Amino acid sequence: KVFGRCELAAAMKRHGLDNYRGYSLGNWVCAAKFESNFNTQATNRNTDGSTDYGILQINSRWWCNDGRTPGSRNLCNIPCSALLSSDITASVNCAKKIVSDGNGMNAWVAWRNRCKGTDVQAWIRGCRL
Amino acid sequence: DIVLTQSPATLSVTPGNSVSLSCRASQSIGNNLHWYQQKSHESPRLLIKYASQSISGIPSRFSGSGSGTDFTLSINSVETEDFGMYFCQQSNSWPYTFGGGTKLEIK
Amino acid sequence: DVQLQESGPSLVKPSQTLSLTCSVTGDSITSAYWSWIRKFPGNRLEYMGYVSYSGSTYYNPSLKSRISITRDTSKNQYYLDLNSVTTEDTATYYCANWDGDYWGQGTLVTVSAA
Repeated sequence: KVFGRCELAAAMKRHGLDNYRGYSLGNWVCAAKFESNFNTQATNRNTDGSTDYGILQINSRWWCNDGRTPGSRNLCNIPCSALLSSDITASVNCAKKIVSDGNGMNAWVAWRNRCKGTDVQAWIRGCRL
Repeated sequence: DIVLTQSPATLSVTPGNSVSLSCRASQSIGNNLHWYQQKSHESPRLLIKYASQSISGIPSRFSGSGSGTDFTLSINSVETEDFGMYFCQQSNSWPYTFGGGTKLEIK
Repeated sequence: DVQLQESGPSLVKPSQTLSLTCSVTGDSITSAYWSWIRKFPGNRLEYMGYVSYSGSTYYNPSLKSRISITRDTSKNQYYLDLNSVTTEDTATYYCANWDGDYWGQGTLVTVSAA
């Protein structure tokens, strides 16, 4: 599914990401725009042997299990395939777990280079949510 | 901190009726409200996550709804295995907090 | 499958440090998210803190910095250290994973001048 911006904003807000552990809404929308261009089916093979799945590019070394990555820890107890869905629920549930660590949103490299220090609330402006 | 208030504090029910327990949050916490059951001489057991998400292995008669500040947990026809304490908790902010609990008892 | 278990003293003197251990079987404690919760007499539950994947920790400010949570990768246990206890620390302590789906059984720790 490739989500619209406003459409992603209102979905994420239904899924409880506005102000979750200190990150405002715009953070999440911006992250998804640079991490996967709002495409729920996006996948990226990493050089280390891991793959990044879905709209928030969740990594198979640490968070989900794709059955093909060496020191796989599966910290979100979920097959990676579950994050390639139009329903964002499992992606959000895992993302909520990832950000509850002291690194916060810094786990997401695109958000880190393109979102942190930017007016991230621009991403939810001009939307009915 | 986010204070979570539960009502009623006590609820008596004859097995087979339906019941719903509230949990109100002092601030909006989105969908970040979970529910637990605690029977006597036992550990709390996760029933519902993220306001309405079902959890594998727990009876389907339990269900939750709400968002923002108002959440409810419903029990379709209380079975006698259901009596005990019910607690809600939020994970939106740090410190995580629990509500005061509701006691569910045979009438 | 995951199994958790608390252990330690059931009786402590005021002002000492209460130390608790949680043994995990069925999964490496390394990297995972682990917590401690307590239930006071009168059913109040207090979330005490958690350790996470990077090793960062989050502690309830109600504990005013007398808490430490620590893990030892080789024995596959993680710990609770609570300094200067008082009678207000009397309670049932539980160990549990962050997700809330595996809890240990609990351990009553009473703080008394004895």
